[PDB]
Amino acid sequence: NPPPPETSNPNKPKRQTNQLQYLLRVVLKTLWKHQFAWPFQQPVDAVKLNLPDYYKIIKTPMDMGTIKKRLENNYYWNAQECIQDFNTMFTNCYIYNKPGDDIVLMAEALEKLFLQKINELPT
Ligand SMILES: COc1ccc2c3c1Oc1ccc(OCc4ccccn4)cc1C=C3N(C)C2=O
Repeated sequence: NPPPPETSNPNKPKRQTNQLQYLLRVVLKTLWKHQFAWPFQQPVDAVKLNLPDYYKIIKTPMDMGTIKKRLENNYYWNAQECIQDFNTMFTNCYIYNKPGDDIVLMAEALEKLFLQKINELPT
């Protein structure tokens, strides 16, 4: 396994916005409870999961556990930066797998819910 993505970075400027607070309190914490959230709650453990090719294919890994800790640490400058991490997590799943795979069906459902929730953000 590679090191998991950073959740803090002292030379990166931090910020807290109403939209970033909403991304943690509403968007992430609601998605987290979905029946299909479990594969996305932690970095992929390629040793545990017997996926020795995972990080040969996926070069920008991302997961909701990382995103959660980034939000908690005020790691992001703005909501768009956090949204990009969700999108990277979903696209990684489509890249590493195949259409119709169980894990892909899960990501597709979570992505739809994610889009529903970010359609309207606080001002
Ligand atoms: C062949 O299996 C796959 C195949 C592809 C993918 C994955 C697979 O498997 C997982 C198994 C477990 C797991 O986590 C187990 C767990 C997590 C939380 C609570 C309880 N149990 C996460 C994943 C995440 C995956 N992602 C992102 C994939 O693209």
